[PDB]
Amino acid sequence: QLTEEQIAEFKEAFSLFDKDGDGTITTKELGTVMRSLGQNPTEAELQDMINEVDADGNGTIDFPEFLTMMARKMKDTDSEEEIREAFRVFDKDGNGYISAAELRHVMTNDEEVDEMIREADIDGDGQVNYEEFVQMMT
Amino acid sequence: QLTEEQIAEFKEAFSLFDKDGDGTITTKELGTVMRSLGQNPTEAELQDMINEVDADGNGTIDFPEFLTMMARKMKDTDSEEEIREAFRVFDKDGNGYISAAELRHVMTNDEEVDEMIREADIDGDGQVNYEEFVQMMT
Amino acid sequence: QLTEEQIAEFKEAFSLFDKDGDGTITTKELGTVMRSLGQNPTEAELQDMINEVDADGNGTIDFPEFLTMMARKMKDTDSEEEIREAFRVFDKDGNGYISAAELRHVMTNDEEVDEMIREADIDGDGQVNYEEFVQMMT
Amino acid sequence: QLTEEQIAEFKEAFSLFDKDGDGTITTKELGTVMRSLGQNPTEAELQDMINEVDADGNGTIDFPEFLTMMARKMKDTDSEEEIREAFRVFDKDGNGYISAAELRHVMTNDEEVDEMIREADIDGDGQVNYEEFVQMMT
Amino acid sequence: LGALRRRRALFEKRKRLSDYALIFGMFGIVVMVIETELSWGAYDKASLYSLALKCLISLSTIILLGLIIVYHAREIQLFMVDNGADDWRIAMTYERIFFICLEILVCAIHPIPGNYTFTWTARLAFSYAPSTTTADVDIILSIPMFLRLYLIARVMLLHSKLFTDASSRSIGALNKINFNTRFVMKTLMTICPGTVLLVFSISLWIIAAWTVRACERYHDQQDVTSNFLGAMWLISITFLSIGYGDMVPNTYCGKGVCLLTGIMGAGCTALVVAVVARKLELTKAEKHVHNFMMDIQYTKEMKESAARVLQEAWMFYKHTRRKESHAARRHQRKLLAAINAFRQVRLKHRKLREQVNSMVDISKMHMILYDLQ
Amino acid sequence: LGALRRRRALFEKRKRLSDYALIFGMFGIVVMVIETELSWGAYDKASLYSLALKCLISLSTIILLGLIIVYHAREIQLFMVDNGADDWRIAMTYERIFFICLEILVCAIHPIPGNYTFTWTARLAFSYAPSTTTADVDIILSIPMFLRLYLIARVMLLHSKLFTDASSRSIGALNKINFNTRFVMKTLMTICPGTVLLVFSISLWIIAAWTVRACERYHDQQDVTSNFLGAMWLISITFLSIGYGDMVPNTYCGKGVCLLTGIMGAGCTALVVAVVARKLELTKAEKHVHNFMMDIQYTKEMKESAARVLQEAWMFYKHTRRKESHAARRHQRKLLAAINAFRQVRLKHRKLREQVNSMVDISKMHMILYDLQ
Amino acid sequence: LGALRRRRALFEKRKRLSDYALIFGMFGIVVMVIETELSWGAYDKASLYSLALKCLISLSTIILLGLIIVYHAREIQLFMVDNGADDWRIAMTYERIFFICLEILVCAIHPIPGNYTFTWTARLAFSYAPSTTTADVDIILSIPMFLRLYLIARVMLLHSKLFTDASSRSIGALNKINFNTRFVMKTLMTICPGTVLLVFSISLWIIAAWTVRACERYHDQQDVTSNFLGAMWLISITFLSIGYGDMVPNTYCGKGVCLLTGIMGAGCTALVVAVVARKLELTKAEKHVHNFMMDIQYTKEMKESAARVLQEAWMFYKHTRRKESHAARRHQRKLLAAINAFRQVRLKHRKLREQVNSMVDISKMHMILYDLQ
Amino acid sequence: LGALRRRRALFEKRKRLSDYALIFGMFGIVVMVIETELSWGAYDKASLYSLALKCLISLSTIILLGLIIVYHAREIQLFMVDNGADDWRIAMTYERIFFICLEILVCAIHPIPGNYTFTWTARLAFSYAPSTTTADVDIILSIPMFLRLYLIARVMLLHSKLFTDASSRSIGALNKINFNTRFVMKTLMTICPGTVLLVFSISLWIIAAWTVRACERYHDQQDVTSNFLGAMWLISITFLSIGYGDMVPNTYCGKGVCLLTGIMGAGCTALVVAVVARKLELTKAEKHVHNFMMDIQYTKEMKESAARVLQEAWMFYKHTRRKESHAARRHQRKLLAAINAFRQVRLKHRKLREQVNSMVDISKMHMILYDLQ
Ligand SMILES: [Ca+2]
Ligand SMILES: [Ca+2]
Ligand SMILES: [Ca+2]
Ligand SMILES: [Ca+2]
Repeated sequence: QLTEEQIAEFKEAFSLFDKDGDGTITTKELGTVMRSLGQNPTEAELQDMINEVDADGNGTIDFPEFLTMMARKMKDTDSEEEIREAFRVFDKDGNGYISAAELRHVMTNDEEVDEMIREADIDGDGQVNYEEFVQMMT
Repeated sequence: QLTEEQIAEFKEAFSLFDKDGDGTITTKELGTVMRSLGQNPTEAELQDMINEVDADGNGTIDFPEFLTMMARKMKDTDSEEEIREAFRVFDKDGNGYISAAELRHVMTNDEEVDEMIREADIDGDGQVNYEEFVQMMT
Repeated sequence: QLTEEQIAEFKEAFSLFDKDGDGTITTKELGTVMRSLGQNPTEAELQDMINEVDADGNGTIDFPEFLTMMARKMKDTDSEEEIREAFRVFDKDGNGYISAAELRHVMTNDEEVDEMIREADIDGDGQVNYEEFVQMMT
Repeated sequence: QLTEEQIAEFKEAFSLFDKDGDGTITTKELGTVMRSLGQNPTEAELQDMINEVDADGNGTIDFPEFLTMMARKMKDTDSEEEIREAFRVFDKDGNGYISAAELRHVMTNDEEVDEMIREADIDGDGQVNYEEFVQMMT
Repeated sequence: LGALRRRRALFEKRKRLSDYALIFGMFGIVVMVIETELSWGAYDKASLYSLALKCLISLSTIILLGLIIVYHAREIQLFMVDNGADDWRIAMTYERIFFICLEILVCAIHPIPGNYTFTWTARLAFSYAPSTTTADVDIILSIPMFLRLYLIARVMLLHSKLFTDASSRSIGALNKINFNTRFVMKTLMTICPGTVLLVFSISLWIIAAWTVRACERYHDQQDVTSNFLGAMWLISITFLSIGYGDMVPNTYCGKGVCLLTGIMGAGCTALVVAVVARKLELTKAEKHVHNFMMDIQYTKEMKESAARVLQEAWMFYKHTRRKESHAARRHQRKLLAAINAFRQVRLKHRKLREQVNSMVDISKMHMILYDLQ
Repeated sequence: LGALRRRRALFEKRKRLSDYALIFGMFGIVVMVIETELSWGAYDKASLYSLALKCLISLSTIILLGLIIVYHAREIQLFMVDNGADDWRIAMTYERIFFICLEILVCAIHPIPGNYTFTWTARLAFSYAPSTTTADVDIILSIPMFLRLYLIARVMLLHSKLFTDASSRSIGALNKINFNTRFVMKTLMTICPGTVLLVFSISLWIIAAWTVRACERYHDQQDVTSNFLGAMWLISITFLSIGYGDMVPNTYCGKGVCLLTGIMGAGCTALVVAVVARKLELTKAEKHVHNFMMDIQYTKEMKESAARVLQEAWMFYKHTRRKESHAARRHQRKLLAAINAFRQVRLKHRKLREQVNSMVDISKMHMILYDLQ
Repeated sequence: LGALRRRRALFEKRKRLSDYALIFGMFGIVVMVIETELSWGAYDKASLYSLALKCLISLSTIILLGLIIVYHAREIQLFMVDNGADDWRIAMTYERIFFICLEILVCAIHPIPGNYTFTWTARLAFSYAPSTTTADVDIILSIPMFLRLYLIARVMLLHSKLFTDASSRSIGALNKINFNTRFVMKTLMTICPGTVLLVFSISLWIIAAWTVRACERYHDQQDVTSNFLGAMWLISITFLSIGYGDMVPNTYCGKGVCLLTGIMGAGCTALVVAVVARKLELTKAEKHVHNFMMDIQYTKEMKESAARVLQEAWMFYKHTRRKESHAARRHQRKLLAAINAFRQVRLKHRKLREQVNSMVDISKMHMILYDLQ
Repeated sequence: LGALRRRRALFEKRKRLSDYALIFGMFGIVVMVIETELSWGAYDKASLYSLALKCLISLSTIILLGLIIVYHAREIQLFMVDNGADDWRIAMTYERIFFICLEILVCAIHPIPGNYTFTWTARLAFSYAPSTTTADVDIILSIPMFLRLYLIARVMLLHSKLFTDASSRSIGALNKINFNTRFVMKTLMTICPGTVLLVFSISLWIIAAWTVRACERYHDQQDVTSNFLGAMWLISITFLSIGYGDMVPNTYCGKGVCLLTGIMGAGCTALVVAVVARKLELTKAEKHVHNFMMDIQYTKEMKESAARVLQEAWMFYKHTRRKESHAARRHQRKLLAAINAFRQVRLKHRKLREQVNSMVDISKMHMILYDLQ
């Protein structure tokens, strides 16, 4: 486990994100912190970015989830975020499933991409999802 | 009377102030010209400044009245405006009549001011008005 | 006909103006593209500028009409636009028909202008329209 | 008592804060003076800062109260304001009473603070108020 | 309305008299330059050509001073018309009388006909050796003749359109604008700031170079600062504050002119840089087109950058499963570089959206307020 | 209220003591300059005129140090009144004691009566030859007497109206403004920035020129940098960072003064340019009049530019139909040029409307919000 | 649509001809530099190596002038396509013909084969001694060959993507943007202003240094300004307007080049400083993070500053009641300093909130207007 | 969470190794300066004191290179922890390997023990005379030891609080901020821009002055540029771009250092002026107090200016009716001047209201929008 000073500084950051001190980061607190930083996050994006690290799905970020997020964000570059962004920009239709037509389209900027599709479709659902994309990335 | 070129240029200025070309400067045209110049004139001030040169009192500025206003405003400094402003700043109460108390007050920034009041009250109404002020100024 | 690369780049421009990809430039798409460029076009001006090149009059700009507009706008200076603007500034009343009085007025900034009117009134309607103006210009 | 020139200049300042000249500084006049200075004071803060020097509690600032405030504010640094601000920042809960837990907390940035509490609780109410804080400060 | 006709008549006379004052003011300067150049080698100060040419400057100064006197007599009459005065003495203030005498004194300095000489001693530069020469007295009177260039500013103001137009006067009156020589200067620096600074710099270049050569021809026997082309280089390097090199003036006249050039060049170069800086800046309309095309470029770059992320990731996964080590390691290094490159273009795209929203901030505010109406 | 009367009484004494400290501070400097100039040629350091004049500086320094001691004794009493202290020792901090001793040390440096000499060796410029002279010891004590000019800043602050006015103090208190020597400096640079920079530059010009000449009169036997008029040129060219020319100081005192002039002139010229740049900029009211008259000018230009478009087009059409070739070709070239000229004025007019709307953006916002009320 | 195909075909030919004009334009310059360097010591002007190398420049000039003629013949045809003209004479204006002849004159200056000499007399710097030498006539023709660098700007414009892209043309047309050589210059100064200024400064550094050395090798017998490494130092110090030192040119060719370097360096350095100043400025996103962390720092500082206020106040009260005088006095001095320090951090925190609200002003305005919808 | 503990452990080792690299990096520089100064006059290069002191630099370079190798071995391990790599080869890129070798090459340059000499020939300034001397080979190796100052920037970044704080990292992550050496530079130029520029200028002053003196002691036999106090003056005047005077370097090492000083001083002075300009500018809170007191001053001036208008008008009317001519004329001149003075204060008051409304524009907008809620 982390040392005393690291735990203290991570608790300081958590309390910075937790105004009321109830121990969980409500989406309102994250929204007001982001607005204090000059950003204008909508409720949909706020909820989407608060459930990225919400492991238990209760709708709030407790201390272990914040610690995991910090472990993800302490490094200069996070591979998970970049892979997610690449998958997003691949998905032109925005449905969460990159079709074979989009896979062909993103290369023109035949057999190789077909092999990629064959080896990426782990569940055999006829398409590629985010979990398959990150499995292929690693 | 004025020459041809002077009349032409004064008509050009009048048409600049007269958008519709009806021959009279409605207060709306003066207001929109002033607003085009970055000023924000209220309706009360607009009407007050449009009847300063309105000789006939019809509520609009025809060509002779505009010519008189231009003759007043072509010089670098107009004495009438400065005398009017001095009378205004003298009138602290804003009723249009400068009382003897205000006349005494504006000097501290006895017999002489009493003589001024005696020789300025031409109509003997017990006070000093704008016409008496301009008579004393000239 | 145009080569493959020119057709591809013109299709790229058309798709830039055609967000939904339906194949026609609705006035809403042109309006949002113009607003993205800092302009504030009203609906009347938007419709007026979308029917300038709308040959079939269906209310939308298909690919051939966009190609014609691009052929008109690829050159540094377009003579049609300048002739149209000259005709517009000639038309003080804004009714689309430049009267003989306006033709006389725009020269003071007699027989020659009468000859111009006689040789420009091709249909003999007693006045000059835009088609007569462009016929005289060419 | 003060000399004639000092009284005159303090009356000039008071009349600067007293637009209507009724002899008392209504909270509206203080608010409009502060707004003229670029500040945005709420009604609650306005009332709170107008009763700081309001000795008689009538809700308005007369000339003696303004003179006392000026005597407090003519010096470069006023000790009362700084002691009040220190007490305020000590009071995290904002109830006006600094608890022993807050006294312990503000030192970590045992017997000594207990002695401070014992010698500061003059009335023996189990806590420390603003009057006790200023008594300890002096 | 009667004073409107008289005011225009008096202004036309003032404009006409200011034009003839510049004709005779510049004529005396030109003849002074011709006479100064020719009196050095062509003839001497005891020649009849020097008497004839210096009588032209003297005669032109008599006419120039007559035009200055009459011009100020018209300004007295215009003062009486504007201020409703009937006595000319009411216009005579201390500031007016001082400036009337100042213009006469400035315009009355010229080389008087006749040969008078004075002893001029100067300390040579870089050698600190005295050099005594018998110089003419017309050199200390020729240089002040360049002070007649103030009539150029008078002609510029009196020939300006907004100074007398009945439309600019009416519009300016509503906005309480003062139409003086300073307003004309400010409008010139906004319409054509480059032309004003370029013309001033070139005019100062020729005048200062000639003044340096004219003053430093008596104490220069080596054709260093007495050469016109060597004096133009000295004036230019002092203008740019580079230095003096070996062209250090031997006389305090040339040192004073070089000091004046350095002061003017300290501000002229800074103003020129500001003009160029605001001339290389994209306008609001041109910035929207640049941002629109940059956005399309960044969107296309993000498609190819993310495609490289997946292309390297698949090759890395393929080689790892295919029992390949050196190839898988190489494509993992490429995958990390592709992820970094994809992040970089994603961040520079995000900065562009921030810039686009920053400039399009108040225009969107207007649209919302229009909707509320 | 009792401390209000005492605070004003102590401030009046402080203002009175600061005035007399400047009277005796500047008197010692003036007598030092007189004695330094006359001790060179008029008499020698062993004369009774040098003893009498150096006893005037010494006597004025005794009085000046007495006024500094008493002034700081008033600041101790004002500290006790403001801070509610009854013991003078509570005011004695390390920073206060250091600055009290610093002022005494600065104000106690003056030429002591009596003739003492030291050996001054310097390396001549451009020849690198040593020059040993027996210099007086009063030259190394006369230069530091110019450090008494800090009393000018003390007098300026204590004579400032907003430093003690009961109206500025009350208004400043509401806005949490600190009325110190830095606030007075910032208000001076906003009210009269040109006057402050001009007075400072002229005062530095005379003082630095005299210091250079005073230090470089012992090692200058050719009247190069020892001349006052040749030292004013050196200070000015170094101020503008032009160069040194042949006026390179022979002593490290003159090199240090020239270095100080270069540092001050690096910023003074840049600040002066900024003042002039913001002085040549049209105000908001004057820009609206300029834009209004430009709009009328462009509308008239578009009428004549489009009239030329139709005039050339008709002539081109007439000649083409009239079986004319060379004339029709010539008027087609004119028609193309007329169309280009019409487009140019149309584009420069469009840029003016964009500029007009850019400046009139938030004023229109206020009008809409007023309507919604 | 037919003219769309022809316009693209003519633009491809123009781009191809501008590339070959730069190939032969730069080849002649390179051979000129090689021939100039080798004709000094390697061989003489009467050698067959000088005839062979000067016949390469002459042959490349014939081909270069042919490409300039053909390129302008393509611009005539593109003018006819764009303007709907069928006769080439309609394109022939006075401005076009003048610039066609200007390019030919510029590109036709080169060292003609054959040995011709002229007498070159110059005045040596710092000694003012004449130096007469028999110089070749190819040195006055080699320097103007650097004027062929205008073809670089032509190639840059013709190879630019937005100059011909059908997307930038359509977007620019909606915004009435003119795509000319000035628009490309403005976009280069916004995308990569540092790279443009750095490349220009380095290119000017080598070219000006070589021109100075080439001109001042005939009259320099001491390897001062004739040395390439001593000419690079002279160009750099003149670029920064430091001075000349002992590197004052002996010829007016080297004085003119140094003058050109001083003019370019006066603006290039000012533009570079502006680029660096805007590069060290925190962006809007980075300023919000800095302000957020500063706010947390100031809140923590206010807790420790007020804790010191109470800590010293209690010690002062304890010692005062405990019949202690020297200790109570010392802790009262500390209490006053703690109160001043607490006030200072409180004021610098208040300034931070003012800065935070100043930057977050229009974003909050947008949120309110969205709520009203 | 496991990599969080390892990342902090590896960062502490990196910070510890960067501190010891600066200890041994600066120690070698200090011993180099001591050995260079003493090897000139105290002893010779064949002494055992030179061998002992140059063995200290050599020994410290071995330890310094060991700390550089280990520090980069920690960066490899931190790369593996951050990027989830298990093989060290995946971290080895071309850019990383090049910079690892670059640091080793920079830090391995030092005076090798042993006496080796080379022939140094330079051209003397202002005389152009060759000067051949047998110089030690340790002077060309001592100067590059100042390139070890890059470790100062490494220590500054690694000791920075926001580089590792878990609060700044979380806040910066939400705003997509990159915490690199450039972000630390930008925050330093916003917090303390004056301190950064002052420390850099003073540090460069001592280092450049010592480098100039160290290089120009072999070819200077007149104590001109070999003097430390004469080299500090040369560096300062070149920093301010004043000139060189007689202090023109005799060696290309001193010319290169002076060129570097001129480039750094061209931007450092411009940045310093910008810092001072924004430091003399009144804040928003201080401008409201200044405008409030100016408004009260102008209102009082308008009362006295209009009172003079009526006072002179009444006296003029009284004298006119009292059959007085010279007195009435005099008071009519005063009445006109009083009217002009009243107009001037009225116009400068109107300008103040315009300035007050211009600054208070968006704050009033917020109040209106709050009311609509
Ligand atoms: Ca899909
Ligand atoms: Ca009244
Ligand atoms: Ca019509
Ligand atoms: Ca509490």
